[PDB]
Amino acid sequence: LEYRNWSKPQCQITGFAPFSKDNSIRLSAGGDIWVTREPYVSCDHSKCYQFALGQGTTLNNKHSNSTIHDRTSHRTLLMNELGVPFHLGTKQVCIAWSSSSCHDGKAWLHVCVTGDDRNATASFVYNGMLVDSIGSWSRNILRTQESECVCINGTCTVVMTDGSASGRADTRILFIREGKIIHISPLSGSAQHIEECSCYPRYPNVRCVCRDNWKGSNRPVIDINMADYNINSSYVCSGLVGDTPRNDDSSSSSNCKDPNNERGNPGVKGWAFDNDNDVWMGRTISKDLRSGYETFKVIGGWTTANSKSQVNRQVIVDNNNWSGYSGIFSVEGKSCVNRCFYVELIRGGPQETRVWWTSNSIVVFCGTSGTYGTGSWPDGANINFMPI
Amino acid sequence: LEYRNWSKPQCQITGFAPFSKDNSIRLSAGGDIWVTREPYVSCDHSKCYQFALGQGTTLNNKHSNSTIHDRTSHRTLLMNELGVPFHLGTKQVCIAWSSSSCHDGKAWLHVCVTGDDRNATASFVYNGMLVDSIGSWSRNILRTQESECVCINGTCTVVMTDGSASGRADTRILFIREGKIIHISPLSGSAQHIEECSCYPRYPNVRCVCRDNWKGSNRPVIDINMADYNINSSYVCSGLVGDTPRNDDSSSSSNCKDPNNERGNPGVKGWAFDNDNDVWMGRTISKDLRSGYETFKVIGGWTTANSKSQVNRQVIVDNNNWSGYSGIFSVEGKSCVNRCFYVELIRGGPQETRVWWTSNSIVVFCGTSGTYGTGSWPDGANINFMPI
Amino acid sequence: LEYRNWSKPQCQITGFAPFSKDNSIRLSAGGDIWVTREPYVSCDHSKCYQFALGQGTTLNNKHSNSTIHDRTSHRTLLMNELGVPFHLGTKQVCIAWSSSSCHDGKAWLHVCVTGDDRNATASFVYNGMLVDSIGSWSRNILRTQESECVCINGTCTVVMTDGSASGRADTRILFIREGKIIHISPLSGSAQHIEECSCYPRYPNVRCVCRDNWKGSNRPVIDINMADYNINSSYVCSGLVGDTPRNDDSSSSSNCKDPNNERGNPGVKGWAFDNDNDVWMGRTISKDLRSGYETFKVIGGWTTANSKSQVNRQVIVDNNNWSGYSGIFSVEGKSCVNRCFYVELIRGGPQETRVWWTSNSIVVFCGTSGTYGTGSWPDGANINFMPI
Amino acid sequence: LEYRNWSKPQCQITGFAPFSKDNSIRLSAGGDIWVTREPYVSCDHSKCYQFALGQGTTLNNKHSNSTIHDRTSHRTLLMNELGVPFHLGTKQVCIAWSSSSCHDGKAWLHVCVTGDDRNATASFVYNGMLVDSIGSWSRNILRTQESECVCINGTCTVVMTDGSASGRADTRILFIREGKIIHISPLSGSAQHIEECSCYPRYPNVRCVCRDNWKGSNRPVIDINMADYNINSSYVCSGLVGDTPRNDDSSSSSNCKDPNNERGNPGVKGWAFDNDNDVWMGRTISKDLRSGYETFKVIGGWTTANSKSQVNRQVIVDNNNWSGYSGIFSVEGKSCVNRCFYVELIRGGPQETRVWWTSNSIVVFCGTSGTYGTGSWPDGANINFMPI
Ligand SMILES: *[C@@H]1O[C@H](CO)[C@@H](O[C@@H]2O[C@H](CO)[C@@H](O[C@@H]3O[C@H](CO[C@H]4O[C@H](CO)[C@@H](O)[C@H](O)[C@@H]4O)[C@@H](O)[C@H](O[C@H]4O[C@H](CO)[C@@H](O)[C@H](O)[C@@H]4O[C@H]4O[C@H](CO)[C@@H](O)[C@H](O)[C@@H]4O)[C@@H]3O)[C@H](O)[C@H]2NC(C)=O)[C@H](O)[C@H]1NC(C)=O
Ligand SMILES: *[C@@H]1O[C@H](CO)[C@@H](O[C@@H]2O[C@H](CO)[C@@H](O[C@@H]3O[C@H](CO[C@H]4O[C@H](CO)[C@@H](O)[C@H](O)[C@@H]4O)[C@@H](O)[C@H](O[C@H]4O[C@H](CO)[C@@H](O)[C@H](O)[C@@H]4O[C@H]4O[C@H](CO)[C@@H](O)[C@H](O)[C@@H]4O)[C@@H]3O)[C@H](O)[C@H]2NC(C)=O)[C@H](O)[C@H]1NC(C)=O
Ligand SMILES: *[C@@H]1O[C@H](CO)[C@@H](O[C@@H]2O[C@H](CO)[C@@H](O[C@@H]3O[C@H](CO[C@H]4O[C@H](CO)[C@@H](O)[C@H](O)[C@@H]4O)[C@@H](O)[C@H](O[C@H]4O[C@H](CO)[C@@H](O)[C@H](O)[C@@H]4O[C@H]4O[C@H](CO)[C@@H](O)[C@H](O)[C@@H]4O)[C@@H]3O)[C@H](O)[C@H]2NC(C)=O)[C@H](O)[C@H]1NC(C)=O
Ligand SMILES: *[C@@H]1O[C@H](CO)[C@@H](O[C@@H]2O[C@H](CO)[C@@H](O[C@@H]3O[C@H](CO[C@H]4O[C@H](CO)[C@@H](O)[C@H](O)[C@@H]4O)[C@@H](O)[C@H](O[C@H]4O[C@H](CO)[C@@H](O)[C@H](O)[C@@H]4O[C@H]4O[C@H](CO)[C@@H](O)[C@H](O)[C@@H]4O)[C@@H]3O)[C@H](O)[C@H]2NC(C)=O)[C@H](O)[C@H]1NC(C)=O
Ligand SMILES: *[C@@H]1O[C@H](CO)[C@@H](O[C@@H]2O[C@H](CO)[C@@H](O)[C@H](O)[C@H]2NC(C)=O)[C@H](O)[C@H]1NC(C)=O
Ligand SMILES: *[C@@H]1O[C@H](CO)[C@@H](O[C@@H]2O[C@H](CO)[C@@H](O)[C@H](O)[C@H]2NC(C)=O)[C@H](O)[C@H]1NC(C)=O
Ligand SMILES: *[C@@H]1O[C@H](CO)[C@@H](O[C@@H]2O[C@H](CO)[C@@H](O)[C@H](O)[C@H]2NC(C)=O)[C@H](O)[C@H]1NC(C)=O
Ligand SMILES: *[C@@H]1O[C@H](CO)[C@@H](O[C@@H]2O[C@H](CO)[C@@H](O)[C@H](O)[C@H]2NC(C)=O)[C@H](O)[C@H]1NC(C)=O
Ligand SMILES: *[C@@H]1O[C@H](CO)[C@@H](O)[C@H](O)[C@H]1NC(C)=O
Ligand SMILES: *[C@@H]1O[C@H](CO)[C@@H](O)[C@H](O)[C@H]1NC(C)=O
Ligand SMILES: *[C@@H]1O[C@H](CO)[C@@H](O)[C@H](O)[C@H]1NC(C)=O
Ligand SMILES: *[C@@H]1O[C@H](CO)[C@@H](O)[C@H](O)[C@H]1NC(C)=O
Ligand SMILES: [Ca+2]
Ligand SMILES: [Ca+2]
Ligand SMILES: [Ca+2]
Ligand SMILES: [Ca+2]
Repeated sequence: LEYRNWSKPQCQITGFAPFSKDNSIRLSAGGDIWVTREPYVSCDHSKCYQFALGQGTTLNNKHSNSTIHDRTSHRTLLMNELGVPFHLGTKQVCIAWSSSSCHDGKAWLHVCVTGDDRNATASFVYNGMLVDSIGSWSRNILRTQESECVCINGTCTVVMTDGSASGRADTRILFIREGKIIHISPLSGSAQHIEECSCYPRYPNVRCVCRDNWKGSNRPVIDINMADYNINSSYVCSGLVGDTPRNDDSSSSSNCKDPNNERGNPGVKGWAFDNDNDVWMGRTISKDLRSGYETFKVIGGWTTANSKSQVNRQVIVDNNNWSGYSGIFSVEGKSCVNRCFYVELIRGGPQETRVWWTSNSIVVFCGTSGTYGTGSWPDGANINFMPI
Repeated sequence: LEYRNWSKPQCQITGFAPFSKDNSIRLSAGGDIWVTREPYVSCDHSKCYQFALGQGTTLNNKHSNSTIHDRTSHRTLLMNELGVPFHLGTKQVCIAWSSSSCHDGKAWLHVCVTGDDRNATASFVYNGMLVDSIGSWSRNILRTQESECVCINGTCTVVMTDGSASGRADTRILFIREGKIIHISPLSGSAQHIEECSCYPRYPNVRCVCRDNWKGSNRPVIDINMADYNINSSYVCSGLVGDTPRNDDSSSSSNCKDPNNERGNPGVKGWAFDNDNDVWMGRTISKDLRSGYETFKVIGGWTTANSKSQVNRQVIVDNNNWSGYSGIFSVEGKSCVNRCFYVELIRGGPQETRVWWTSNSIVVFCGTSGTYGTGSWPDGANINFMPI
Repeated sequence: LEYRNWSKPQCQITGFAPFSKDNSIRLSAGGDIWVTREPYVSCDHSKCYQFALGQGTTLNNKHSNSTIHDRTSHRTLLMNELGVPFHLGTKQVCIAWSSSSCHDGKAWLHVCVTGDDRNATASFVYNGMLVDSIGSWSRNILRTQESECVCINGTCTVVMTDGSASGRADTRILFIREGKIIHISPLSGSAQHIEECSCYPRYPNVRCVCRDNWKGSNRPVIDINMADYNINSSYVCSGLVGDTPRNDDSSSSSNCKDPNNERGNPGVKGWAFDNDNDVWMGRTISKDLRSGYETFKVIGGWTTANSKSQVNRQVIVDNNNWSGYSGIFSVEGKSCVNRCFYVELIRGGPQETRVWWTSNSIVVFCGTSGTYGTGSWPDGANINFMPI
Repeated sequence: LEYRNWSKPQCQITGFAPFSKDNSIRLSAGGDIWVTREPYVSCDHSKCYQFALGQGTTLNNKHSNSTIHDRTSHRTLLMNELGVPFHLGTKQVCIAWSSSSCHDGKAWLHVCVTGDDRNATASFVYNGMLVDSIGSWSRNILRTQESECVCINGTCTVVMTDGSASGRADTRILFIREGKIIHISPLSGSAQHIEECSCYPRYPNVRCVCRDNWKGSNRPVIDINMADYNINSSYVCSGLVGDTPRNDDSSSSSNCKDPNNERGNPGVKGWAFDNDNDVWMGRTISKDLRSGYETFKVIGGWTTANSKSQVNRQVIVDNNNWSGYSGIFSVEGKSCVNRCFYVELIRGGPQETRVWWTSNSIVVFCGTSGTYGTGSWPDGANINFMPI
């Protein structure tokens, strides 16, 4: 077995093609299925897995009530092959109310954060063993990506934050080999607030697009130099911004450098990635709520501030249906590294109060250099058919 | 690992022997089992899998209602080892309301079609990665085999149609290596309408027997030359025709060349295969409805128009029980390539209106050169014992 | 991978030690568990599997009613790792209302009989492929061991019967290589009626102890010469006889040669094996009903007619609890071939009429050359706690 | 494959980090989950498994009643990957109302004890085969560790007791190679009563910390010399004692040598391990009941009698929540052997009489040389949401 280097060029993409869907909520009305949120996808070579933070209960179960307390000690990181819904045979890989996982080519790394808000612990589990742990540096919800980390030549990087969700916080970028923390770099550069980073390999380095929960409806970007541990940061240039909430398209802005001070707080986990001067990005359709999901390319959107010329739009979820978090993962093909993304389809609270629980299903799409059509792939459950 | 070539002669067959049965509907009355239709079987060397298009729900689940809308965004391709019913641990391999899968000797290819009727996407998933995609060329339900594709020396072929279900359409034959489309040949020859092809290796080439939904109750045949991408087509010679609906045996015909204009529309997915001048074929027992299932050999049925001398008949399902789609798969033994087939046993709508759902079980038989007796292997559920 | 030869001496045994128990019926009152009967155990090297004939339904399911019609087309052979109860993820390996399985060192052989009573088919499935089939030779319930077959150097032998259950029938011994029947020897010697053989390797040959359903409460024995296909047969010498029904111990007999004409019909599947002049054997405790289960050694019981001096008795199931079929399997250890046995614990019909179904759990014991104590390991379900 | 030697130094530990949690009881309110008690953890290299003694039933099942009869013939040893709750697909590895398991680097050893209290049998299952068995030597509940055994260079050791739970008994230490007992050493030294040992590798030997159920609330220690089979024994020096019941911290004692005669009977399974002159240990928070769980290091606690200076305390379960048994397991990392522990979280009888059953969930922590914070990780079920 060999370490992944991801040393191929990024695939050409013309858009995205449907890849996977788990139908979790529909199934939960006639089967024992885990209550989850904050899902993601990561792959051991070409074999892809779905992950989520469990609420320590199934859906048709009185313990499903009030999974709006985001951090309890019952929460565990679930891991199944992609497309296998979270049934009762699902492995709980670690104790976690925040996580990130990734495979280095030889084994799985899981970063799992649990415990008290003011004094949390992160456990680093590598090839099934507990190798390292760190306590909270700012005593205010030590927390991480909720999507895949990335490893290059045996070194894995993960972004973590500790401190305020609505003011300056303390973000650090960890470098980890075989589960062991070998270096920690504080955040540097012009990003002013970092949450829930969606990271990808850009060989020899890593790049992340995150969520600013303080002043920005434009998404921050982090560049992680794997050879010297140097961090820089800025904001995606596109004037079509990726966060929710945000201004409408005619009055949204980004200068590439600073938070835009437009509906800055709070936010939603999301992603984008560069292709030369252009950016491919997803976002909720609604500017206000986590409703709908669309992807498009912004011409000049990576290098020209305030660019708003989109092309290759695709609806992933129509705006009559609920979305949620979204994130990037990468898959190395024969000749190029592809980019894929998942969308969390949140059902139940706070937007659907008939039920008392909150859970999600997923839909997943991957980059394509071929052709495609149109559609919409929402959760599909009828809230009136659900146990409450 | 090496590519399959299937370069052995076809096995001698005297008829078929019982191979597999999943009892899906019986179990659905006391267990959480997927609602499915359009099943098939395909094997990774000798290890055989059952596939179907899920309806995004289990049977005992209010979401089971009205799975007569054949194409929704909840539909996913399920894949289990043959004989493992579609329980909640079943992997949803792709998003699909039409599919075909096959193993090239090194990995699995899935062809998955989803999205809007007028602008569908097909995704090509190979070894678990999205490698290619194509959009609809005629904007009218891009669709494929609902049974296994076939690969020879690393090149896989699949038949797809886009356009009218009851008039001339646009059928193309794709050639795919490691998930990538390398060539596309339009249909050519005298077949006038193609649906739901049942294809098999006939080394060095592939042969398919399909469904004509327009003018033919005789089944069209497609020959796919793997070395030069040349396509020819015609109709099975046998005067005992394989489609449903059809004329009764005394007044059914086929000239080997054209649709017979006997009860031409619609049809049912089915199969047949050649042995020298004779044809082995299945069909529903009823000429009108998808009831019963029988197999037999027609002497001269491959090369002599209107031949009606059958022999070696076997009842698979008696005519008091529901059948459905059927298809071919091939299995390479020590010395010869065998032919096998599955029958979809459809329960619920439209023929059984007590329930509101529609789902299926399967029975599976393989060619034998030994001896055998008689029986009937229907679904076996009692519709009055089912949740509605 | 290499063929099993089983070419080590039989282990010394002082009795048997507890090995496995599945608790199937207890679990069926709070879980979806298959209705089964006729279980057995066979091992791929040291990895052991449990097998049974399913009734095409779970227990808490209205289709569980009247599983006293022993042969229907819903019956399939289930196969799980030993100790894994028959949950909804269980693989249905073939269509079968009678079976035998065995592993040749390279792959699994399953012999599966289904279809009409008067014209049944047996399918021979090897490494997951249908390799051969035979039809009924006497048109009266072609049927087989319901326990493991045995393979030596790539040749597997299985005993089958076709004809009367209460008069002379036609028993044949099949020799099968890679799923293909290569020879068939009619039964020969003094056994007069053969059912449900429990067979084991006695290198270079195989030996079986069966059930006589016609005139014998003594068990018949079959010796199968693997080098020349020669069959001989006789009866276990022990005057403590192994069938049920039988005379009480003071008035039971066997002359080693003929059926004893004591309560000859019907019978129960069982086992015994030789150790020099002595026999180790199990049997129901009750002489009349399938209640209780005991093992013991009979001194001179292999070679001296009417020997009744037992020693090393063990209760497996006390006589207040239901038993059922029992059978032998063998496991090769470091230095010797061990003998093990399972007992079917039948619950529900005809002895427990509160429920309408009939199903079983299992208990399993293996030979030991160490020491042991006492106990009783019955099914343990409370019939009043079961769905009906 | 090679035998484990565990020949690396013990890892530095600063405390423990969260590792695993199964949420068994919460899930049992909305899913079919095994009723268990006496869980433990053991790992095949870095791949960790959870084990427990099943009660032959799921929780939502009328058979769940009165699982306070600790030893019945329905009890089996369950084995799943760590973090996979005991769902209906769980394998029952042996028949057991007391057990110990361990992996020698090549295969799994299970020590399983079942049968009558006065004449029990222990079965020794290695690589899936029954290799040996021993009967009861004192005819009074032959019994063992309820946590992992330990193997060095192919020889596995396990501690067993037979005789009184409240007076002198007969404890022996078995040495087993490939499932075969090769030596048995009686207990020797100053420990006066041994139950439920928690053992770990201390290369080239093994060390155990057990439960004294007779006169001691200090925990006995056993040292097992693997080269010469020599046994010595004593008591953990710490004046902060590990058993429950016990005196409060101001009046608890231990002289390193004898039972302390402080609330000597009964006890709870627990663990401790040495680091030079200091001891790391867990215990219930309550001195009286199996409530809460804490870990800490006692300075001089290994070598100085009555030392009470603790440091590095961690709450694992707060004192408002139920605990239970706890035990040690060891995991070899790149450079050192780590120590981990599990806590059984018992719900239902006798402390929670609303329900009629008794079952448990688990939480699991591993040693760390990094940093960490605080929290509490109790079972988390609401007893009023459970079926009774
Ligand atoms: C079957 O399926 C295919 C594949 O999904 C689908 O084709 C895709 O259609 C969409 C929608 O038309 C295309 O995406 C749009 O692209 C245009 C720009 O492309 C054109 O113009 C530039 C010149 O600048 C050329 O280079 C280029 O080659 C094209 O001529 C964007 O302008 C679109 O964005 C606007 O419209 C969206 C709604 O469609 C809005 O959501 C978005 O916010 C934008 O609107 C805003 O800007 C407008 C001014 O531009 C303004 O008028 C609005 O009010 C608002 O302020 C969008 O990105 C996509 O590229 C097609 N993909 C491919 C590969 O061809 C087919 O349409 C479909 N078939 C059928 C029958 O429907
Ligand atoms: C135990 O199980 C075995 C194996 O399943 C079973 O044997 C099989 O029996 C069937 C039924 O008889 C056989 O299949 C039939 O074969 C005949 C042709 O074979 C004869 O004639 C030709 C001469 O041309 C010889 O070469 C040959 O050797 C035979 O002598 C077909 O004619 C049959 O088809 C007709 O009958 C079917 C009903 O059985 C109809 O469904 C079908 O539509 C055909 O009827 C039509 O054609 C007739 C004119 O031919 C006309 O009269 C009718 O009205 C109608 O228009 C069928 O293919 C099969 O080959 C046997 N298989 C083997 C391997 O031997 C046993 O019968 C069974 N045992 C018992 C006791 O039942
Ligand atoms: C803890 O657990 C152990 C292991 O399970 C257990 O030891 C086992 O006990 C049983 C029961 O005693 C033993 O099995 C019996 O063996 C005797 C023969 O052995 C003795 O005699 C011969 C001389 O011929 C010596 O060679 C030998 O070494 C012994 O001295 C059998 O006679 C027994 O069978 C009769 O009794 C059974 C009931 O126990 C009946 O079911 C059976 O039908 C037999 O009864 C019939 O025959 C009798 C005449 O023999 C007649 O009187 C009756 O009415 C009837 O017609 C049985 O096979 C076994 O060997 C022991 N195993 C070992 C390894 O030692 C301990 O007993 C147990 N501890 C406690 C406290 O109970
Ligand atoms: C975020 O999370 C971290 C990591 O969990 C946590 O830090 C940990 O705090 C605990 C609690 O303070 C520490 O454990 C205690 O250690 C002291 C000893 O350490 C001091 O003293 C010695 C000098 O001997 C120095 O070597 C050392 O460096 C320290 O200065 C123990 O005394 C503690 O035990 C007592 O208190 C416990 C309650 O906390 C009682 O349960 C226990 O029974 C002991 O009390 C008894 O003894 C007392 C006499 O000593 C007596 O007064 C009492 O009445 C009673 O009889 C305990 O072991 C631990 O080491 C810290 N860990 C690390 C790695 O730093 C943070 O506190 C947390 N953050 C926040 C904001 O809370
Ligand atoms: C679950 O959670 C909430 C909080 O406990 C419950 O909502 C309360 O229900 C009670 C009793 O019906 C009311 O008196 C309160 O006014 C409700 N509180 C709130 C904040 O709305 C809810 O009832 C529970 N749901 C279920 C299904 O058990
Ligand atoms: C499933 O779907 C169909 C369509 O929604 C429902 O059938 C209707 O039921 C209503 C209310 O009982 C009737 O008034 C309509 O006449 C029915 N429509 C048709 C087209 O027959 C059906 O009721 C739903 N079934 C279940 C079990 O919910
Ligand atoms: C299942 O099987 C048997 C046969 O159908 C049923 O027994 C009959 O029940 C009916 C209606 O209650 C009675 O009138 C008959 O006298 C019964 N027949 C016999 C042969 O006893 C039984 O009721 C069915 N059981 C269930 C639970 O559905
Ligand atoms: C579970 O087991 C116990 C013992 O059988 C049962 O407790 C008894 O219940 C009966 C009937 O309600 C009472 O009259 C007795 O006084 C109870 N006995 C004791 C010792 O308390 C209990 O009822 C059974 N529980 C269930 C749910 O069936
Ligand atoms: C990968 O890391 C190794 C080990 O430190 C180093 O020697 C090697 O140069 C690296 N490979 C690349 C492609 O940078
Ligand atoms: C299989 O394809 C390879 C690679 O292109 C080719 O060189 C070879 O000739 C082919 N084999 C056969 C049997 O046609
Ligand atoms: C096993 O069978 C082979 C192949 O036919 C034969 O040559 C060989 O002698 C046999 N081995 C034994 C031990 O009989
Ligand atoms: C392990 O056991 C082997 C086989 O008996 C022995 O020869 C060898 O010396 C042992 N290794 C160690 C490290 O003691
Ligand atoms: Ca924001
Ligand atoms: Ca037609
Ligand atoms: Ca008999
Ligand atoms: Ca004590």
